[PDB]
Amino acid sequence: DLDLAKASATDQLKKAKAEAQVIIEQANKRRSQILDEAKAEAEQERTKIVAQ
Amino acid sequence: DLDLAKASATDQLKKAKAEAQVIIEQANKRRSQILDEAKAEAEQERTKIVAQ
Amino acid sequence: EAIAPGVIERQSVDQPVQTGYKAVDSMIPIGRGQRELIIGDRQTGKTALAIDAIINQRDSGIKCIYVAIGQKASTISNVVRKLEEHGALANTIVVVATASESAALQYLAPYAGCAMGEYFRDRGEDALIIYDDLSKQAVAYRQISLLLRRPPGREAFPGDVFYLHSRLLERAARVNAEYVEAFTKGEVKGKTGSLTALPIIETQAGDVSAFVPTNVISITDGQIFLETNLFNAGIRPAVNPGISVSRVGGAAQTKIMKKLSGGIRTALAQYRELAAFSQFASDLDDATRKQLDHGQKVTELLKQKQYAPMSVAQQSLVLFAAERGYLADVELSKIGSFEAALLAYVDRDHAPLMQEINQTGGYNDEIEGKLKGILDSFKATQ
Amino acid sequence: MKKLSGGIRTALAQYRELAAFSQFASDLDDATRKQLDHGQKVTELLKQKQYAPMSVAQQSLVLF
Amino acid sequence: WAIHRAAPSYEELSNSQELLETGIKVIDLMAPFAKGGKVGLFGGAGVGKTVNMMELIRNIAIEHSGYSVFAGVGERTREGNDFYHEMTDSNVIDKVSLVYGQMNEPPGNRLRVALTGLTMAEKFRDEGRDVLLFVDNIYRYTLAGTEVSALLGRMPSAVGYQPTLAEEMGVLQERITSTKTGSITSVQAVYVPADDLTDPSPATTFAHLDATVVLSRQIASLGIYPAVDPLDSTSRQLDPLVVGQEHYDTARGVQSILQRYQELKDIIAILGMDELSEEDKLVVARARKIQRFLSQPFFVAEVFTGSPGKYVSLKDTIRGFKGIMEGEYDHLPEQAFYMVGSIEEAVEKAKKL
Amino acid sequence: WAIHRAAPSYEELSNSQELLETGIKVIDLMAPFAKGGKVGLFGGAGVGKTVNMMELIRNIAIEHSGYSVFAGVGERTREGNDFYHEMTDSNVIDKVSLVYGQMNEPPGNRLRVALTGLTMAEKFRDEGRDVLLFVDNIYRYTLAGTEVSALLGRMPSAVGYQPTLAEEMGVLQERITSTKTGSITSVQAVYVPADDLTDPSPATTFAHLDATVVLSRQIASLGIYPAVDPLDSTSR
Ligand SMILES: Nc1ncnc2c1ncn2[C@@H]1O[C@H](COP(=O)(O)OP(=O)(O)OP(=O)(O)O)[C@@H](O)[C@H]1O
Ligand SMILES: Nc1ncnc2c1ncn2[C@@H]1O[C@H](COP(=O)(O)OP(=O)(O)O)[C@@H](O)[C@H]1O
Ligand SMILES: Nc1ncnc2c1ncn2[C@@H]1O[C@H](COP(=O)(O)OP(=O)(O)O)[C@@H](O)[C@H]1O
Ligand SMILES: [Mg+2]
Ligand SMILES: [Mg+2]
Repeated sequence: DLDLAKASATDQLKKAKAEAQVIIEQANKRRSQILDEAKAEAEQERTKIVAQ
Repeated sequence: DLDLAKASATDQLKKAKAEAQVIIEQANKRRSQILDEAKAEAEQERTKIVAQ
Repeated sequence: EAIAPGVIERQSVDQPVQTGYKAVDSMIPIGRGQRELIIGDRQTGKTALAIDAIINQRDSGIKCIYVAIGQKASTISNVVRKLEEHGALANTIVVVATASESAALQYLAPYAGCAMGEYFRDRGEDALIIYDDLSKQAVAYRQISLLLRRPPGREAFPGDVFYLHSRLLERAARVNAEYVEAFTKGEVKGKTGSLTALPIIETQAGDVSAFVPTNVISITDGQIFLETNLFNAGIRPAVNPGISVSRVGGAAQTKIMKKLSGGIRTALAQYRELAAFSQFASDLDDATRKQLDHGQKVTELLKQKQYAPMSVAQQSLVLFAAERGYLADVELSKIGSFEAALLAYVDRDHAPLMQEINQTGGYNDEIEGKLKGILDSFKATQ
Repeated sequence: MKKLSGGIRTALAQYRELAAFSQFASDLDDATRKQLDHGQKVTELLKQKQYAPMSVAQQSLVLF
Repeated sequence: WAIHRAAPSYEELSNSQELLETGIKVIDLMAPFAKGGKVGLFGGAGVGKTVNMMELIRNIAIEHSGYSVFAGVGERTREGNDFYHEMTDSNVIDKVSLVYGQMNEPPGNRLRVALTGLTMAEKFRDEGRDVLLFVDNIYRYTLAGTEVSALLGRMPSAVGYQPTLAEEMGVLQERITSTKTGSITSVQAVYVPADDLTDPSPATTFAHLDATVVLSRQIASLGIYPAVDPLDSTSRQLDPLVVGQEHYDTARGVQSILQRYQELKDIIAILGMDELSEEDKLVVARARKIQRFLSQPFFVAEVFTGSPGKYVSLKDTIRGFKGIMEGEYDHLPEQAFYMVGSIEEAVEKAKKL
Repeated sequence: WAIHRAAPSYEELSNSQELLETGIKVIDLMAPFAKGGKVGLFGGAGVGKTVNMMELIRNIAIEHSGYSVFAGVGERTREGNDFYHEMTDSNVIDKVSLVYGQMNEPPGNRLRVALTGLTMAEKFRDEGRDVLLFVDNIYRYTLAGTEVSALLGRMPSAVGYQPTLAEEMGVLQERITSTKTGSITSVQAVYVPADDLTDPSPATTFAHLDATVVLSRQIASLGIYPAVDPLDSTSR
């Protein structure tokens, strides 16, 4: 079971490299679509102001 | 080494949640800057068309 | 001065009037032909809620009317400027009797407004009318009455201060198709007119057991009570459940909302006794942990910004999330982020179901299944 | 009745003077605890059902 | 017939202990009423004295053979229309007679519309029948007198009321009574202005009713419906010789507990609940359980809450309250009792939390 | 000018919502003044109400280019005299117009004196300026109205107050607004009877106030001036 310890030590660090990958990929996408909504809103509030 | 792998793995997720919320917060800051600037500059268009 | 339609000319109220607000569209539903008091203390968001109700009818074929009685003239100009800002003014009549004007004009202002609302009612259309302060009308009438030496009663109001508001608000009605035919000499067939009212009352120090607030609670079909403690704590709109009610109830909602909301207001009346009694400690700590989690994240959920109305589709899945227990997994500070994310998620992925619920009342076991499939695909990808 | 009722006024008077402690009664001393628990019994004694009147002998016997 | 009549002679009156069951826990535990008696529902604005009257209509006036009369004095026309269609869409309309003087109408109509309903009911009474008479708000009959009084040149009285308040009220309330030839059973909603039960108009009415059910806002705002206050409701019929020793004794024990709980609220509010004797905490727990169990889901309030209505028989409610008082449900949580039917439904709801 | 006048018509009001920069950090931060607003001043005594009034009278003359009017409605004569001296030796007296109808005067004087100051501020407004109007106690304006109403024999209203209470207040408070040509701001000392914020007179005045600055004995005992309390001071 020396190498069971080696197996777990490989696996959990692989999994860290995976989860701490997707967390950041996902937050980057959230930031992308938030800065999309920002334009969708800013360019729509302009119409309100010119109609006013 | 099994134990310290257990620890240093979850280290990465602890880091990852912080670096997720940091970029989300920055996305929202850039959002508010986009909105406030587009509003402030469209107000000039309104005022000039009216005064004209 | 007129007498409202009689008992046989009315019809039951069956059509929803969407304000923008999660709180009132789900706990205190309003229907076309209803009368629904907005009552609270001063600087509580009464006018905010009323003109946000006007602004929202901008695009649903309801004509709106706003009567300002005894208000400051600058505030009235500011309200008109905001109605014009959001494009609503083209659809509203504004009747104004400022704080300076003779007491007779303030006394008679809301009857002049109902006379203009009843034009649309009797022609088979729908209208919405807002009496900005029916406390100031009562004060102006008390003045007119004491100057004529009439013996006053409780709180020095005249004897017939009930009849004053009674003969006014009883004109907000829904009339059936035969009344519209008879009135209009047969021009209009098969349409029912209506006139919805939202009188506003002001209470000193949170007293809903005064003379005039209770005279009007007794004439309308419900009340929205805005409490200043909730309002100062940032809970806005400060709808106090357990004092606010809707006397027509679910019958005035869409089917989806009628199913999702249910007993939520009595749920929060429970919760607001229980959280004041258990000010020290708790029992079934796990059970009351997941209760005063949701019985508290509801209150965190129903707060909403001003001038941001959200359609019935958007309110419906939100009440699903809250009511079915999905928010037991979230800390209070996250709720607003959670909703802000969900309402964009469903504008990206499930884009057409929103269009589908906006048109119809839309409830099916198909819809509940699809509305769980909406939660899950998002809950796993915030 | 004049002889016997004279003790009831005093029982209930001392009770009214001690009644404020009923809610902390656990901390009280056994000297005053006996007065506080006597007043309650002479109060429970004066309860009576409707249409059931008592001849003076019965009242005197019970107050005794 | 002329709507102005003299009340029946003292020689003609009749007295009837025949208890009348209503499937409402609080009303027929605390304040049971009899066939041929008068009931009044006292309450401020918006506390539930019309929903209660419609549930009594449901529980009595559909399960009753004789005719029935409904007078709407100075109330909403919306609700008169809703009632007219609820009747007509269940074919009970053709045994109910309606009169309406709703709040739109000028003072004369609201002033005299009660005597019209009474005249119809008195005609049905004299034919030898037995009748139900429901009056939708009898307070509007005197308010319409206060409005007119000063113009009739009469000096004002205590709180601006007409000087003839007690006579105006008595000369009406006196002709609505059962008699040897036939009986009128009635329910009257009695509005209380500014929630003030000592106002002259409510105060002079309590003397004219046999069962008084006093609703309150400080209970409705807990979500506990029907919002009846058991320390203020009362009935002439609550005697051991009329309802039996066990019903009477249960009712008195319930009042005793709730009163002892009222006495503790100030010390609980100042010093918190931990200073209570070890048996006063038990009184508080049973009092709160009793306050919950007094709640019930009505069939007419489905529109408000979704939950379906319940009907609870008297035999089935005194048993449940005797149980809660004797301590045999101390292991259930409070919420197990809120808005259920009999006690078995509480024992069940506890399983599901 | 005649002291009785109509309020600015609806189409004369200024089509914008500006702020007045007083230059006092506490006020400008915690309770900004709207240009053309009403402001309550709930301080007691000993805290320096009158030195705050002088500070505003000065700043609105020097930093902006307005004038000021001080209407003393039914208050001690002694205070008025020592205020007139505290101003003359701080050189602000050259920038303020004073009108005084103190407690000693008959009711008719104490009733109208508020309108005299107001109609002088309206003259300064017509000249295009920004004005600042101080009313030394609005509660005494209400009470003078009640006295005169009783003299005329009209029936008593809610707590003894005149029947015309809200109209008598609105016809004053409504003449002081911003306008397309100028504006009148107002700082009004308020007094609450029996400390009851529900009494009809406070309740009627509070409907018209925009900001509200509360002075505190404590903040002065700390030697910190101005003694404005940031937690009770409020502005809408
Ligand atoms: N949903 C909301 N979120 C945040 N702020 C709000 C909301 N609704 C109202 N407010 C704020 O509350 C303040 C007072 O609201 P509002 O003037 O509508 O109350 P009001 O009852 O009209 O006061 P008054 O009775 O004196 O007219 C406003 O400045 C507004 O910005
Ligand atoms: N059994 C009940 N369950 C739920 N809500 C109830 C119940 N009884 C009354 N209510 C509430 O009481 C409110 C007051 O209505 P109503 O009885 O018409 O008052 P009023 O007696 O003044 O007419 C209703 O809108 C309803 O929501
Ligand atoms: N801004 C300030 N700077 C220095 N001292 C001040 C200031 N404000 C108030 N004080 C002190 O407090 C006193 C307040 O007196 P005064 O202005 O007459 O108040 P009031 O008129 O309300 O009695 C001043 O005389 C001074 O001692
Ligand atoms: Mg308002
Ligand atoms: Mg009713």
